[PDB]
Amino acid sequence: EMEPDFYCVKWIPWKGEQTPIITQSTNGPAALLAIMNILFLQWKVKLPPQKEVITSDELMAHLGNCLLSIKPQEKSEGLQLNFQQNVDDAMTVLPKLATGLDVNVRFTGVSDFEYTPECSVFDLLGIPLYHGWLVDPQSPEAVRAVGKLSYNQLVERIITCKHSSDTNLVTEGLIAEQFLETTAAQLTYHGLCELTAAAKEGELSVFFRNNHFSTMTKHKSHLYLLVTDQGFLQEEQVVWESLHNVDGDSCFCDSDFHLSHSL
Amino acid sequence: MQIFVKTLTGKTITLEVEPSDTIENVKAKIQDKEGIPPDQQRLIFAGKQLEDGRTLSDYNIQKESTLHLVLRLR
Amino acid sequence: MQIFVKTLTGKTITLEVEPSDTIENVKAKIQDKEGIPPDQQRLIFAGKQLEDGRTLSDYNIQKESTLHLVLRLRGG
Ligand SMILES: [Cl-]
Ligand SMILES: [Cl-]
Ligand code: NA
Ligand code: NA
Ligand code: NA
Ligand code: NA
Repeated sequence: EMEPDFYCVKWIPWKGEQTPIITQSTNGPAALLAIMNILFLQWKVKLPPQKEVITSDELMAHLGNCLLSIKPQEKSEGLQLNFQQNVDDAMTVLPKLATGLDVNVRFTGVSDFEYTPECSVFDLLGIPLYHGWLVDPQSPEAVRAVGKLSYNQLVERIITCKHSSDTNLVTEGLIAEQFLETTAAQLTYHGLCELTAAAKEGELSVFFRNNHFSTMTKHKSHLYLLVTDQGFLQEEQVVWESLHNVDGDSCFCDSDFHLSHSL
Repeated sequence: MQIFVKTLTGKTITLEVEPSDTIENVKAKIQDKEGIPPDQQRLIFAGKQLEDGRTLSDYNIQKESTLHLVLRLR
Repeated sequence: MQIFVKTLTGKTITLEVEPSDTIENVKAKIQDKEGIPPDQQRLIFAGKQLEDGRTLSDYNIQKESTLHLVLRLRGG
């Protein structure tokens, strides 16, 4: 609970069954929890009924087992060297799930990230990884200044532009800079719209927004994020948080996506 | 700038803050408007807890954002 | 030797170092003053990311030079 290695387990009535989800007390394990909550919700990993507390070690061990059990799609005895490599490098980044997982978003599409071992953890498990940090087409300057650049590339580009003699580059630097300031919470309306259309009905996925990872789903054409903060541990009726705006003004719902209340 | 703080009862608290304000400051402002002691307050934005010692700016909390107020673990 | 580290927010960090110091050392100093983990730090100077195993001297970083600190996107 208070200890970093420990986490409070919340039991919820999910599709006819008492099902566990893991709550978060401190910043750092969001990625681990986002993945494990999917596995728990899918009933792929199962916990003793009325288990209350769970450790990083445990979560890691369950996750390790799941990853190493994945089979290649080609299912061919020959080759498959590329698959084993993926598995190895995913197992190497695994500890980072508990302490803070790095991602490098592309502002072009909801699924666009620089492909890294971090991303491969999600791929192997067949879990989509999404963001909504998309440059709006309506703004031509941002689309050209940002272009196909990743977050990592864009910040260096800004530094260069800041130092450049070429007044066109200076100008581009300032537009890119402006884009990062106004979209600092890492979700744009365009991105939210694009994500709502792209996500699949009933599918569980991981959503990276504002230096956080959430378990996301789509139900009746509407995006929802699993409520994990331990502040809501005792609130059985607060399971899913609606995702229909960028300013955080959400509606809470129960396990079955019905609006809840505490009054 | 203005932010909003929604409780679970449905009540909305309006606050005047600056990006440079710490989470502590914000909790103090909530203690000026409501009866609630800072140490009983736990603030969340976009599903993540806001830790004391960080600023609104640290969490990229811009004007007219909605935060969620719940009760503290410790 | 004294150097400066500018963030994108505009804030500047002063550091006390030696040409022989590794980039890893400098990142450790940045952790001591800001609490940013070394592995989340990317230091930029004269258009290139600074690699951990090289020294300030290797990059020709002399006194009162300004480095730029950018953070990796880490979701906690
Ligand atoms: Cl237990
Ligand atoms: Cl669909
Ligand atoms: Na927007
Ligand atoms: Na699914
Ligand atoms: Na509500
Ligand atoms: Na400068």
